[PDB]
Amino acid sequence: RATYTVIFKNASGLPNGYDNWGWGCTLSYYGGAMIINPQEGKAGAVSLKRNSGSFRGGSLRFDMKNEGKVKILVENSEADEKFEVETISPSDEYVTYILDVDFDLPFDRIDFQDAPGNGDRIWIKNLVHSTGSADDFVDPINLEHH
Repeated sequence: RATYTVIFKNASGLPNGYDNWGWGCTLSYYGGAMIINPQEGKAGAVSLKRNSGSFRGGSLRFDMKNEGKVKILVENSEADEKFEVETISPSDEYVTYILDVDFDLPFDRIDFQDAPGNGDRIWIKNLVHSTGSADDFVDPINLEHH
C-alpha cells in the first residue's frame, strides 16, 4: 500500500508541521498558493523542513507555475546532503508535476529554488509525497474532486 502524505493543498501560511529553512525569498499567500518571491542575485529557495521525521524515496506531486526555471531538491539535514530531483521550465499556467525521488537517503527538506537567480516568482499548491513511484501515483487531490 502506498502512503500518500498531503503536505498542503491550499496554503494560507506554512504547511502544518513544517518550517521554511530557505533563504533569499519573501513568501506570501493568495488563491491558495504559496507564492515565492525570490530576491535577485540570491538564487533563493524555499526549503520546507519537516519538524519531525523524514520521507524516503517515492515521489513528489505538486502544481506549479513559474516565471523562470525552478530546481527541485531534497535534503537530509543530518548528513548535510542535498539531491537534485528535477529542473522545470517556465510556465505561466499551473502544471501538475509528479517526480520520482531517487535519493538514497531519507529526506526531511523539500526545496524549490530560483535556479537562475533572476528573482522570478514561483507559485505552488497541492504538494503531496507518495512512498510509491511517479508512474504508479494515483492523485488523491484529483480524486477527492471527482
